[PDB]
Amino acid sequence: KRNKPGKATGKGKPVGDKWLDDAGKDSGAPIPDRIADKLRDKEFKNFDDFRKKFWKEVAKDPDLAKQFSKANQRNIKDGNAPFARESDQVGGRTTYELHHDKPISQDGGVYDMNNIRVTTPKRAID
Amino acid sequence: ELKHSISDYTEAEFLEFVKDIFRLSRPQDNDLQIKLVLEFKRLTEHPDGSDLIYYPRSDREDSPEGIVKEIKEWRAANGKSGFKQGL
Repeated sequence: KRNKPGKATGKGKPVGDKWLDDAGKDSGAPIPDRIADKLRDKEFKNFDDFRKKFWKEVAKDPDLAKQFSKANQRNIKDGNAPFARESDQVGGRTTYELHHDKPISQDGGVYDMNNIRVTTPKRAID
Repeated sequence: ELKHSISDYTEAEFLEFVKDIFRLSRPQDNDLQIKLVLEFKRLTEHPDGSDLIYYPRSDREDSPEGIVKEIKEWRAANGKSGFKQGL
């Protein structure tokens, strides 16, 4: 589960200036490969801890951070998931979310960055 | 002596309110953040709602100052009640 500590693994995908845009389309967007490089063999307390550090790494990477408004840059600098556009929101769910692609089979599969997608709330459903 | 509509705010007061939103960016503040965003949407009644903050139009300043100016100009031009004037 999300609540058990473990180690992040995998490579992610190359990504460009339209990364965040893709998060709002079918299957969302991949973990960027350059962020995976920073998270790859680190130990996490839980998935929540992973998410927080993910967003913080997005903030430190100028070509991702530039994709967000100033208020959202503040969010991600603090490890808080950024606010989605009103059209991408689903009632209570206002922020970009992280979701797993494949059923979790093995120990530490919660932190396989090959199988995590960043999505709008609207695209989480699938 | 509580504020319920946007006419109860001076401009500087509503500006500070918007700055508060920008500053509530810590995960520990999510609940207050969403509540102030809701109240912002209710007070402004602007049709972009939260997008004024988080997905601003590109040809004005991406700041709480630019948000207040767009809200003032919008409410003006749709004959809606404005900010409490001066103080």
